[PDB]
Amino acid sequence: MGPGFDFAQAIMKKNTVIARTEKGEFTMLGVYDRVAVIPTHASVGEIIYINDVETRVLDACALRDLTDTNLEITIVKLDRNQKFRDIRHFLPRCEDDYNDAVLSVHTSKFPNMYIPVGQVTNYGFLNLGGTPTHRILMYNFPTRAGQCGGVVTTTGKVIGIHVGGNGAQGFAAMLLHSYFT
Ligand SMILES: O=C(O)c1ccsc1
Repeated sequence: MGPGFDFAQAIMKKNTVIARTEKGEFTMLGVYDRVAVIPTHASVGEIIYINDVETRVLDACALRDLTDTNLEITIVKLDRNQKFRDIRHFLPRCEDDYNDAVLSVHTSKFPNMYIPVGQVTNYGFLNLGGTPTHRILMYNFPTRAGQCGGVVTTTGKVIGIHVGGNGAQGFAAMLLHSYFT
């Protein structure tokens, strides 16, 4: 509809795949080369399905901060015959708050879905499904099961991936440039 949705659509059409684990179907953001991200609660194993194709996982790392606190981001290197467009230059360098964000989801359940979530707060600490979690972003949108892994963008920045909600608010894990140097 406008320049928020334009940037969101470019990221979705080139830099997302559908990932399936034993824990469900997720939006998965490709960042550069064969490196992608997914919520840690997807429980990535040795094999994952990518767009319904059996794919070996070359490496997987569940990120934690230097206090040994969950960040809810798993970085995955996929045994795929093609690289992602490099979008590292759209990642923020620091923790921040944002205006006018879009949450974009692409799965079998929610194809080509874009949600204007509005203002995004640096919320910080969240007890997410019982697990203490840091670097959480919050938006005041009533997000639903099936949105996990959804990409949060502003015009020109890829800022986070959706990891949960409480029925009134949605929560994303921050993406930072330093995760992918
Ligand atoms: O390839 C691209 O840059 C693209 C795809 C959809 S909108 C922009």
